[PDB]
Amino acid sequence: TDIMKQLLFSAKMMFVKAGQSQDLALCDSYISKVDVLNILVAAAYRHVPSLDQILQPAAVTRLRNQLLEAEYYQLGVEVSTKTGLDTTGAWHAWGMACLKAGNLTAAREKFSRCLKPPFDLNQLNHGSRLVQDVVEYLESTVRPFVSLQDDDYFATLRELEATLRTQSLSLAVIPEGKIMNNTYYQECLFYLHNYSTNLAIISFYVRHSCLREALLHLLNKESPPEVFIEGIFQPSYKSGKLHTLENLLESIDPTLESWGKYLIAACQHLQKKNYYHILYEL
Amino acid sequence: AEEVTRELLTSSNPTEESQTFLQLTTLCQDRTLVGMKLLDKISSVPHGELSCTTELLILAHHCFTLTCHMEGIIRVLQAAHMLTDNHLAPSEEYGLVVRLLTGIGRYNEMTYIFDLLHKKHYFEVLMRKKLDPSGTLKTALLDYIKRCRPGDSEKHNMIMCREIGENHEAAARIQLKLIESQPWEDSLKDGHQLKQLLLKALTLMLDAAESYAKDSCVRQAQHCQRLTKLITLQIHFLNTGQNTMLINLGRHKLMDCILALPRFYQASIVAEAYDFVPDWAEILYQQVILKGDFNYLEEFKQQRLLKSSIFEEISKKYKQHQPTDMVMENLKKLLTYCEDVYLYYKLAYEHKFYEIVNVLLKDPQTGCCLKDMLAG
Repeated sequence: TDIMKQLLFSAKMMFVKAGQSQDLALCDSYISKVDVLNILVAAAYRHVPSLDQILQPAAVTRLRNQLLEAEYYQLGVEVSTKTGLDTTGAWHAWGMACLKAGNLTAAREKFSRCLKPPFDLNQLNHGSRLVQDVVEYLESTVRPFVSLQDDDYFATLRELEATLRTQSLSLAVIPEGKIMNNTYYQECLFYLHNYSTNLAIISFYVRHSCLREALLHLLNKESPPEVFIEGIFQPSYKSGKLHTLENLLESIDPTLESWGKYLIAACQHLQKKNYYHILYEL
Repeated sequence: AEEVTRELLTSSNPTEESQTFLQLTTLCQDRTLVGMKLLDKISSVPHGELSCTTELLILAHHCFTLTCHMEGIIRVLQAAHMLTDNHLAPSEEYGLVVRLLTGIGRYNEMTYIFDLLHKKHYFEVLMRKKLDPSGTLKTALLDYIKRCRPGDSEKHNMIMCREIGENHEAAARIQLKLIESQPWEDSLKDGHQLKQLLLKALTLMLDAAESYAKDSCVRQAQHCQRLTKLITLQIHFLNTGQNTMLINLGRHKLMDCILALPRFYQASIVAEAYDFVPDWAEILYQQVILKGDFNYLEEFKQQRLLKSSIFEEISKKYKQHQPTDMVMENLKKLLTYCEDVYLYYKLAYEHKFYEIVNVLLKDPQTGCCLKDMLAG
């Protein structure tokens, strides 16, 4: 590749006198290709492309996917970045890959360098859709307060069979607030704080049945009266276990002092929709 | 060339005198003629001239490489092999030879001493510190561990952890497939052999995941861990006697393996190992829907989460078979702690189920909003 670079240099040398600007642009691009050839050569992969196979763009993204299949996250990432081939998606892919393993600190450290959150604090959507997928990919496998720590190894096949018998005791014993209180929940909420908002922090604790700290943050994050309108009444139109809900609404301010419009806008959503019969009790 | 020889004869840190050397060659106009002159003067080595001549020979590559006259480098490589054999082999200067090998430049082509270093007790001595200022010496050591001397992982650790992970995974897969090569009825007799083989395969898979971790192969370590978990389930099966097993299961046999231990906390292993997706509605038609074992559902719940959409859909799977009067309460076994308003409101009308209808839509605070849930 050294001689290749030198020969290309001579090609530029003969090109300079030519005066053809387009020829010079083509030569510069070819120089880019040779450089990329060297860059790949820094990796020594299973297969490598022809220059004509490099003389085409599509093969760039082709390698972008291929190296992703080659698990060379750092090396392929660097190569693509040098190429002008962005790989934030590859960063998220590495995030999910370590999620399948648990290099969570290192994964978080690498992902913060590629964090793409939604700046708008009112993000009632995926914001960073990468966060939207990652929240599920993480919370689907919660490690609750089972008696087994993450350092139990020599558990014999009998211990494993007893674990099979007692598996349901890991998370069923995890309480309503423990869904929020988990160090696993700590990590999930930390990632959220990295690149997510409360609009989904409510639902994440909702599917795991974490409510009190959810309301505490909702006030702390100032859940909009429209937020406490939709995410309450529409869920209420879908749940109606609001015996706890009106109580918590009063728990914000029993004297109707600090708890003004949060359920008032929900009542807008209901009575504006002519739903009033239980709005009497509300 | 004469001045270089004179300075070397007078001399008759190692990284420090490199500049003293080079700045002399800098005096030249075009270095190729200087390289020719230095190569010619190299024959002027004095009687027993070894230490200075080492640097002298070393300079030859530093000259010929930057301009790349291939034939010159070829004769240079011949010269290097000659220095190794004619003199260095009788000289036994281990340190000088090591420095020269470091300065090989084409150390990619060092087969003349590659096995010698291991034979010269340099294999563990290859772990010398401060000898990799650019880190390439350790990389070449890894390359040698891969190619020249494969098998002794001790010198490997002293010096690709992904290669070790792949080898351990291959050994574990071979051990797993050796049992499957014979019929289940024939292999059931040797239960202790099955337990021992399962233990060995589990150890191999754990080593594969660990070497993938030393390789940072997070997903690969996870795959090795899943293989190890399946091997451990088979180990309990061959040790605790669970002839109803799940290991090495195909997609068709995945359902049977789930049938081996139907409860969710007992049936998760087959799905995890073989990446099988159970028919959540159709399979759930047999977990609680017809049996009431919402305890198996609770095993799933502490294990995973089922959506409300799946909740309203499981009615279809329940109706897809003969739903006994028991099957009603069977499906509803977990329905007490629920909250879902709209889907359950539709489903109750779908079957006139006054049970849950009276359960929920009766409370005035709740039965005043059941209208919005169902008719609203």
